Amino acid sequence: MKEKIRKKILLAPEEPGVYIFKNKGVPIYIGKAKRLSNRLRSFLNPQTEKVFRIGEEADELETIVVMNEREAFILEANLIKKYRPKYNVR
Ligand SMILES: [Mn+2]
Ligand SMILES: [Mn+2]
Ligand SMILES: [Mn+2]
Ligand SMILES: [Mn+2]
Ligand SMILES: [Mn+2]
Repeated sequence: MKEKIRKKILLAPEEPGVYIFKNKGVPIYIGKAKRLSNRLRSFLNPQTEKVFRIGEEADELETIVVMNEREAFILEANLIKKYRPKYNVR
């Protein structure tokens, strides 16, 4: 994993949000979290081959802090429909 992505993961807040891994400007995986810190730190010790691939292929990580868990649910669904990222199921 790129050093800049590891740093961004370790700085993420204990707040609800949506996250987007990208390569060359294109989303490759979109997810949501009750706490961005907890879900993003799980990418550091990969429990599945899919989690390993997402963290190695990415050259960028974007995070979006939201108002609450209801906003996280609908924003994540809308962005998956818009971008159809390679590692999200269809
Ligand atoms: Mn590494
Ligand atoms: Mn999801
Ligand atoms: Mn496996
Ligand atoms: Mn980055
Ligand atoms: Mn960007």
